[PDB]
Amino acid sequence: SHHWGYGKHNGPEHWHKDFPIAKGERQSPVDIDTHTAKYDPSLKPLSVSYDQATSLRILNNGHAFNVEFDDSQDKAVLKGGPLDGTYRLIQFHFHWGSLDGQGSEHTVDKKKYAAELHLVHWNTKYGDFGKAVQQPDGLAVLGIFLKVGSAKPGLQKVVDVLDSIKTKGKSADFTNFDPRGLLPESLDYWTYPGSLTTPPLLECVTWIVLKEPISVSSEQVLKFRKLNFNGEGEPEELMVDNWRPAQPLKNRQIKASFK
Ligand SMILES: NS(=O)(=O)c1ccc(C(=O)N2CCNC[C@H]2Cc2ccccc2)cc1
Ligand SMILES: [Zn+2]
Repeated sequence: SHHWGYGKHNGPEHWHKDFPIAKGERQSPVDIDTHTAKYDPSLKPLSVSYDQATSLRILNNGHAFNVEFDDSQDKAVLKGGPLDGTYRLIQFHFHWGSLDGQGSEHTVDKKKYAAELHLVHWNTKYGDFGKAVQQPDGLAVLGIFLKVGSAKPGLQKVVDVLDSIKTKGKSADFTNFDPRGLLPESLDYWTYPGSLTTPPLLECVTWIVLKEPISVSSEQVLKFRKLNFNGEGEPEELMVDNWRPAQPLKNRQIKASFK
């Protein structure tokens, strides 16, 4: 069953055949032209409240790995910035490259980073994640670039469990992980209305992309690249280059929180 992925035969240039919204008016990711983005002095500071976050599990889903959270209560929430109301953290995942020069989905003045972290949150006025993805303001995804340099100490607990979820469908218990250890110092951001960056490509996301990248070590990102897209006992296909390239901005303005 020829399903979507990141290969020559099923990659992003093919997705529009099953998911015609792939060619829609508010697709993600996009290039962030830093000179064209306008400072919006009316944006509020972001509020990232992750002190009571409850991580549960880590899953290799065949496209990335997800660190999943208990989102049955307001434990880890994103508020403020461009957002109206309360968005609950459900999971985070990454997109990364085969080489340090590529891997991010968003670009900054056409610069590709080695990877991009997505902290996915849903608007609690819609009651569940599945209902939120049907709404134009359903999700808020906090995007953080990764560059290769110094290790990120707060990432290592993730890196060290990846050996236990090498292949598609594998999960492992992943309790007491603190996603505050993945944040940069500054919460300066760009924001624009967009989409999921994988099928079904629904146009339900407020994107909030932090200016300041986090640094990870070469050894940390090499461990991402040992994961597999394939199931156990299938021919090995390394989980690399699981990123969608930049899509046309169309009738959108990227707003900056900062001068
Ligand atoms: N890269 S992204 O943050 O836009 C993002 C976030 C979540 C999802 C997601 O998990 N989806 C999309 C919404 N329906 C459920 C599920 C389906 C899915 C499962 C695994 C991989 C990709 C998509 C996909 C992309
Ligand atoms: Zn993502």
